[PDB]
Order: sequence, then structure tokens, then C-alpha cells
Amino acid sequence: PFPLPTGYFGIPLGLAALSLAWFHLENLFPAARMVSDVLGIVASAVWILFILMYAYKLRYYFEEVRAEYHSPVRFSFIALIPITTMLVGDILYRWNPLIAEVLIWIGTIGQLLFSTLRVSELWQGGVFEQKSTHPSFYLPAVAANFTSASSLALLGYHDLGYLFFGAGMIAWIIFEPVLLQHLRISSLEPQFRATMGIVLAPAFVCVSAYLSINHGEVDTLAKILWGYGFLQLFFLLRLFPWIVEKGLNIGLWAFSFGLASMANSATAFYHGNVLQGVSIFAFVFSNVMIGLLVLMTIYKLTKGQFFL
Amino acid sequence: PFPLPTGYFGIPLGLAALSLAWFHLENLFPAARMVSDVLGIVASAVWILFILMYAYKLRYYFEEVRAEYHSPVRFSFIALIPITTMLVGDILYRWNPLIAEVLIWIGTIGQLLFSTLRVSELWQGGVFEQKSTHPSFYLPAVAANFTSASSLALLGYHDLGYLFFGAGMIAWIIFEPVLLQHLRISSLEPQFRATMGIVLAPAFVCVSAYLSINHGEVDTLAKILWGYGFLQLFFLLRLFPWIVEKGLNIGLWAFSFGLASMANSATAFYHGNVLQGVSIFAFVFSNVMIGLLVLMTIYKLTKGQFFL
Amino acid sequence: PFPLPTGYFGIPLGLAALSLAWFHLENLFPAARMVSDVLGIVASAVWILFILMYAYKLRYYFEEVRAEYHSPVRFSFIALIPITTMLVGDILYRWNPLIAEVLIWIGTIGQLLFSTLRVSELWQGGVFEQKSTHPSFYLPAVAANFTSASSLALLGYHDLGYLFFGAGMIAWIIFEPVLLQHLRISSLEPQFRATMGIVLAPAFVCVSAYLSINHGEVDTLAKILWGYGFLQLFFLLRLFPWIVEKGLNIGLWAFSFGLASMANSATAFYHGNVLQGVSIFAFVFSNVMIGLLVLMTIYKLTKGQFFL
Repeated sequence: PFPLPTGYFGIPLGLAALSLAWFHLENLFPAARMVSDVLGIVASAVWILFILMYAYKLRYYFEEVRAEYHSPVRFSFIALIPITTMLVGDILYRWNPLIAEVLIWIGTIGQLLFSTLRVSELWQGGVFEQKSTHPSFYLPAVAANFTSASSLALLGYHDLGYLFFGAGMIAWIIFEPVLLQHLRISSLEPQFRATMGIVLAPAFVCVSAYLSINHGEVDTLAKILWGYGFLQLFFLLRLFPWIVEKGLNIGLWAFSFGLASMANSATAFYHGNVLQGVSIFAFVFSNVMIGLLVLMTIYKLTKGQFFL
Repeated sequence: PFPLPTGYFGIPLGLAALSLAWFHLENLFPAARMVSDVLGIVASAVWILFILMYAYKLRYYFEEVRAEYHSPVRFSFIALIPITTMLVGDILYRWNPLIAEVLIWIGTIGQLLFSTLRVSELWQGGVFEQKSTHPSFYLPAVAANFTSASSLALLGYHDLGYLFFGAGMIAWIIFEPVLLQHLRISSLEPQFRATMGIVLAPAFVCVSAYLSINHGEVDTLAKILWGYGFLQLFFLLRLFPWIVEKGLNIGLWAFSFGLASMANSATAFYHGNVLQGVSIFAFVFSNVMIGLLVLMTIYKLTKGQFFL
Repeated sequence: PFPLPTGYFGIPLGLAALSLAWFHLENLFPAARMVSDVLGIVASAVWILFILMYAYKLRYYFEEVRAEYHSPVRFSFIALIPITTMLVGDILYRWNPLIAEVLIWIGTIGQLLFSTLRVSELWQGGVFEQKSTHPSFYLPAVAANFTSASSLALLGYHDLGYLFFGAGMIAWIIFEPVLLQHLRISSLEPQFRATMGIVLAPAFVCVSAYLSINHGEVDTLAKILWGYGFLQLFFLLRLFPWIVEKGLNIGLWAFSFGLASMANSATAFYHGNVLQGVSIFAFVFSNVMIGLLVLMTIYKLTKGQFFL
């Protein structure tokens, strides 16, 4: 098999999202910029390492790449590559805007092409099955569009960012009904339970992208999106003993994107003097959870239970 | 069997919602306050009686309470207790704001805890079934959140109200697709047909809550929500001969919450000089339907066909 | 059988939508009004011819009319009659406002009555099946409401237009999830594949209607709706070789409504100086695609492959 699962890209993805969330606290806290820089450098290094590993996979393990691309459930994890590329471009924008824009456009084109080629291929039917309705499907259709929208808004293309954000939002509210229904009826296998954290992702990623696009203005839509995000967060907090029934694993980094987007939206809300206490709680909770995830990953690395 | 089904809480729920709807007409019509006071007193008395009966059930009939709580379909009717508590707090706010705040917070915490503990256990799967996709599922996930949002907005917590309202709105949008697909596909048994009136609830409850949070401002969203609510109302008016195929019963009070929320939104729209004729029609229709429901309940009581 | 399928009403429907889209360019170009007049006249003549044919069907082929009305999948194509009537009224409004108002109201009442009588009758269940979840279901529930909203906004009833538009929008958001899940799971048989173009319709019809009611003001909602519409357009562009696997046919006119609504929204966006390049591309693409559809229809007519 391949040592690096394609789902391990959630490590740099979550770290970069948290780096951006901290970066938004540049003014109110002098060390916020330093924390953002450290997180961004770590995420960029991890992303470079994983990109090299995946290039090696393509060069010498193309059979596995084809198998995961054509699978109706495993294909959605290939969408983490463009998402993490766009997040790394967002990080680099603070240093070299040209390289940041190049990375952002590469990731946006890649994710849009992947969604067009593969997500639309499912409509042909036959390959997708009722048991393939997993939370990971958010990555190509929802998370990618929100990340591209936020990145484009960072570059100044606010109308294109609005287009991408709306595509992602409508795809999210169009897919989540059937996903939650499947979860209610058909449960979820222990190996796929760790991906339940992606359910927390869209609600907070949407508000983060919206606040990025509209210059951090806390409209009614942002409050509504936090309402749903906090409902989802409570639901998943209740289910966490069930999610980790088989034990801790690197698959829990799926919660990282949702937690980091929650932190980013918390900074945006705090800047707006809206629900300051709830914003502080959300930011602290996201940071603590991602820190626990980092500690778990370090423990796995020391123990050797990280690579496959 | 207990003489009081948990679904009988829709009587005080509908009466209190109608009381608030009338209360919103305090200034325009001198006897609107008197009608609101009468309806609120009746709803509060009925709610106190039902709370005492349910406490008796918990004390001496806890087996039935456990059975209904663990049932994937009957659990949703326990969400009527916090909803009615919050509505009674809304009523009492006109007299004793402290007791009203206590009741509203108790109901909000109770419904949020119930949704976290039970509506999220369904995602584990195996207990919820495709045949359990009933309109009553709106009560814990949707109706409770909207009622809590409106109640909090009544206390002055407009941002927290916005959070709760958004949670309820997105939960409604996420659940209704599968519910309507099930209704189209698998029909609905005569015993559960009376609960079809809960389909009318979310569309009008959402607009009522929205007009409560935003100071009764008739935005585009309120007009959209009435559009869908009236589409649903026509759909259910066509189906009413089918809904009462086996005859009238106390289960028809499910329509009461939707009708009362329609009346409340009608008052809000009339105050805004938006669709005044439609608002008058909606208010009169809601009042007449709830009066017919009250007459039916009184006839059942006199006939002795009310308690089980 | 009867020579004219009920789905052939998409020819006048698409032509009239394109005529309105061009008419919106009256001021910018001198010949935009001439093109709009030509398209509207052709659409009106075709609609009159098809109305006469359908009246003949009702008089002497009522068995087929009843069979298609009671069919859970074929009933949705009867909604093309009121939709095309409302579009023809919109066209005529530029010449004789009284006849335009009469036609618009006739179509609105007809489509609302059809939706109430038939779309709500499906909730009884037992006739609708999981394999009847076809894209054509958008016509009675979604497309009709959007067209009615646009037509009413044309007459000056902007609040009633908002009601209808919201009804259509929420109906679309509520139906699309299960439709796309069915498409992913099952597979539109070749004879029903041509109707896949109706998936492109709601996203752009919604934004066209919204820009009609709100005086062509490009708001965040319009940008979001284009985001989803372009995602859908790319998805269907990828699938087009699969959609026409068995060859081109008159069923491809289902794409006509979506393309014409895209052109209309493109004109509205261009007027607002929002994404002018994307607006130009969308308008040109819609016109070229509808022109190709017209050429295909003319070739079918010359080849004698149009009527059954």
C-alpha cells in the first residue's frame, strides 16, 4: 500500500486554516502574528512534504491513485490537495502576493476541474450507491468552493468569490439532507466514523468564507450560519464518545477544518463586537481542540502509528 | 396507558401562539389585548395541568416515558414540553418579566439539551428507520429552535435569538426534503395523518420568529417565507379530506401551531403595510381554524373521547 | 398516439424566455428590440399552434390527457402550458398590457391550481415511486412559481411576485436534494436523459425572477444563484456526451429554459456592471445554444422526425 493516505492532507489543511484564523487577530494581540507565522510555516512545510509524497504516488503508485479517483467514496479525498494548496496560497499572500495568487488560481482551477469531471460523473448513476453517502463528499462540492471563494476574495475578486461561495453554499444545503438521512438510517462503519467531523465543517466554513468575502461584516446570514454550526458542534460533541468508540486515530483531523473555520469566524465576530463571549469561547475551544489533535499526531509519530 | 398523550401539548402550544399573535394587535384593536389575555390565561392553565399530568407520568409511569423517549418517532413529541414552556413564558412576560425570563431560559436549555441528547443519537443509526421520517420530527429540531429564538428576542437577546433562529431554519431546510420524499413515496398511516399539519408549521413559524427578532421588519426573507407557507397551506387544504379520512380527532391540533404562527406573521405584515389584504385573510383564517379546533376539543371533552 | 407530446411546449417556452432576455437589452442596442420582437412573435405563434393542438387533444384524445395527468412522472409536463402562457403574456405586455395581464393571471391561477391539485396529491403516496424522481418535477413546483413571480413583478405586483418567487425557491431547495441523490444512485434512462437540462433551469430561473422583482438590482443572492447555476452548467456540460448517448432529439429543448434564463440574468448583471465579462460570455453562450436547438428542430421538421 501507500504510506500516506490521501486523507492525511487534513493536517496541513487544518493547520493553515488555524493560521489564517490567528492572522486575523494581528492587531488586537501582538503575538497573534507570530503564532500565525509559525502555524503557516508548519502547514506549508507539511503541505510540501505531502505534495512530494503524492507526486511519488502518481509516478510509482498510479494504480492506487486511479482506484481512489474512480471510487465513489474515496475520490472526495483528492479534493484536499487543491483545498490545501489554496490555503497555503492564502498563507503565502502575507509574504509574496504573486506566488500566493499563482497557488490560489492553480488550486481553484484544479478543484473546479475535479468537481466538473468527477462529481458530475456520479449523476450517470450505477457507481454511486446509497452506502457511499459519506460526509467526505463535502470536500469536492462544498469545502473546495468555500475555500476558493475565500481565497479569491483575498485576492480582490469579490464578485468571483461570491459566485464560488454561493455555489458551495447551495451544494452544501443540497447534499446535507440526504447525508444526514443516510446517517440516521444506515449508521456509519467505525473506520468511516472519524470523517463525521466533516459534518461540522460546512456550517462554519460557509460563515468564514462569507465574512472573508464581505469585508468581515457580520450580517444576519453569519449569525444564522453560526446558529447551525453550533447546533452541529453540540450534536458532534454528544457523539464524540461514539465517534472514537474504536479509539483515537489520525482520522480525527477531519474536525480540524471545522474547528479552524470556527476560530476564523470567531475572530471575525469579535472584531464586529457581536457575541463577544461566544466568539471568545469558540476561538479558545477551536485552538485547544486543534492543539490536542497536534499532540495526538505527535504521539502517533513517536509511536510509529502514523504512516500506513 | 397514560390518559394524556404527550402530543396533547399542542393544545396549550397553539393557544399560546394565538395569544401572542393577538397580543401583537394591542394598539390597533382595543379588545385585542383582552382576547390575548383570555387566550394566554387559558393556555397557561392548560399547560400547568398538562405539566402536572406529565410529572405524574414521570413519577408513576416512567416506563412509558422511557419508551417514548427511546422511540425514534415518538421522542419528537417530548419537545412540545419546552416549546409550550417557552410560549407560556412569552405570555407571562406581559405581566412578570422575571418569571417569564426564568421560564424562557428553562425551556431553551431543556430543548437544546433534548436535541443534543436525542436528535444526535439518531446519527448513530440502527434505531431510526425510513418509515420513521414523520412530520413530528420538526418539533425537536425546528419548532423548538424557532420558539427559543423568538423568546430570546423577546427578552432582548437578539443575537442569541438570531443564532437559534438560524439553527432552526437550516435544520428545517435540511430535514424537509427527505420528509416530503418519504410522504410522496411511502404515504402515511391514518393514525399519523393528523400530524401532517406540522408540515405547515415550519414555514410560518420561521417567518414569525424572523419578524420577532428583527423588530417586525418585513424584509424579503419574510415575503419568501410566506410564499412557501402559503404554498404549503394550499397543499394541505387540498389534502384535508385525505387527512381526516378516518374522522376528526385531537391530533388535528398539529395544525394549531402553524395557524397561530400564520396569524402572528399576518399581524406583523399588516403593521408593515405589506400585503394587507392577504394579511387580513391569513389572520381571520387562522383564528377561525383554531376556533374550530377549540370547538372540536370541547365536543370531544363533553363526549368523553379526549383522554386515552 | 397524439402527434404532439406535452413536452414540446418547451419550444415556445424557451423562445419566449430568450425573447424577454433580448428585450432587456432594448436600450444598449438598436436591433435588440427587433430581435426580441422576432423571437416573441415566433414564440407566440408556436404557443398558439400548440394550444390549439392540445385543445384538440383534450376534445378527441382525453384518454391520453388523463393518463399523463394521473401519471406521477408525466404530469409535470402539463405545467409547461401555464408557464408558456405566462411567458407569452410577458411578451405581449410590450404591446397590449390588458391582454398581457389577462394571460398572466390565467397562467398564474392555472399553475397554482395544478400544483395544489396534483403536486400535493403526491403526498398521499402509493403512486409516486423512487424511480419517478425526475428533473421534470421542477416544472409544476419550481419553474411555474418563478415564472409567475416574474410575470407578476412585470405587472407591478412586486409583493405577490416575492411570495411566488419564495415559494418556488424553497420548493426547488427542498426537491433538488432527493433528485440529485436519485440521479447519483439510479440513472436517468436514455429516453429521460434529455430532461437532465431541467437541472440547469432552477438555478438561473431563480436569479432571473429575483432580478425581475427587485428592479434588476444585483444583490448578493443573485451572485450566489449564478454561482450555483454555473456549477450546474459545468456539471451538465461534462455530462452532455452522456446525455446525447443515443443521439440528439427534440427533448434537448429542456436546456432552453435554463439557457434563456441565463441570458436574462446575464443582461441584468451587465446592466449592473457586475461580472461584465462573465455576463457577456453567458449571454453569447445561451444565444448560441438556443440557436443550435432551433437549427436542430428545423432539421428534424425537414426530415419529418418532429411529430410522433
